[PDB]
Amino acid sequence: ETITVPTPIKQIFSDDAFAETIKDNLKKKSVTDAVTQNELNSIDQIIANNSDIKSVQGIQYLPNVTKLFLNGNKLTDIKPLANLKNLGWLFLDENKVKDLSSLKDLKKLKSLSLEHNGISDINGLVHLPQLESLYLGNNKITDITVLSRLTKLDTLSLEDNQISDIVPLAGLTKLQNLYLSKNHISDLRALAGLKNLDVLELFSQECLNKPINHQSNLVVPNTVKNTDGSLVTPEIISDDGDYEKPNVKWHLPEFTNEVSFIFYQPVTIGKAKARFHGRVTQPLKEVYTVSYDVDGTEIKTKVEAGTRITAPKPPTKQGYVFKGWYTEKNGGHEWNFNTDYMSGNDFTLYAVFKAE
Repeated sequence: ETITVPTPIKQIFSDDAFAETIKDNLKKKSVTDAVTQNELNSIDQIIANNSDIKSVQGIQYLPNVTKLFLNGNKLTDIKPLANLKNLGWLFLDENKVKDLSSLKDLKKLKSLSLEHNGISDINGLVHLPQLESLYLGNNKITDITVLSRLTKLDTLSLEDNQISDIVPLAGLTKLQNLYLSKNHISDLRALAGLKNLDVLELFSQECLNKPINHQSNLVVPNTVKNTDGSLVTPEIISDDGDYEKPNVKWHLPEFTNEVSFIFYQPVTIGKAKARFHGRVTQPLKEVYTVSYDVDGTEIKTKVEAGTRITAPKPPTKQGYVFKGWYTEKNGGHEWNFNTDYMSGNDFTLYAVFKAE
């Protein structure tokens, strides 16, 4: 990771776009110009955003680089950064850097920006407990458990991800600037202790409940909670629904496959004011009953409309053989459970037996 003779820039920096970056940084005339290690040692900062860089191979020869601005390139591989011991600021927004293993030994890193990288797994950040600012907006993150270790952060952006569980933030009392808009957050209790906040964003949450069956009268708990656990009164409820704390209530005489409610709450945490607002969506399943009649009385099964019915364990009667389930007692046709999926209405099937 050192040169000992004068060496052309392009021999070290194999990506032509990055070779041009170094040429301009060192005020050389051509990427073929020879440089010395003394010259490489003089590089403290590289600004090369939107520079069409695919690889930073060769950066390993720059031991003193402290600030690297590489937003809006084509990077996928940060292995060349792994031994840049003095790196303090690293900006990689709008790349395709998903593998974070090579950050492990960057123990002087203070600011890290990885927005718009398609990242889901941030567990590699466990190795950077000294971080002071971290920008992860516009990714695919759901699990922020690792952030409970980042107790030096004063600035954290997680906006535009898929986070519902913010409990890992609860002990991060150094936080001053926290961006959480456009996630799946319904419960602010985790934030109650963040008394040093100056800036807080909680806009535009989208929360999805697990599906339940449609019924004529539905009662769904309001799960939207303020920092003290008090429930946020809905701002508007779909489908003529009503609020009766602690529940949202609907009368749904016709099937519909979802209902929802919107919430809005001005929030104060620490010194920060924010507007916590969003939607809770409740998917509804269309479910009907198959009645299985055996000699004039029935067992019953609920099945979602349009889906496959699994036949019941068949009835047994000594001296008879079960034949099948028919749409009439003494007529109709035999139901085929492999091919005839659930009807959009309740119906009865009749057990038919035959002689041994």
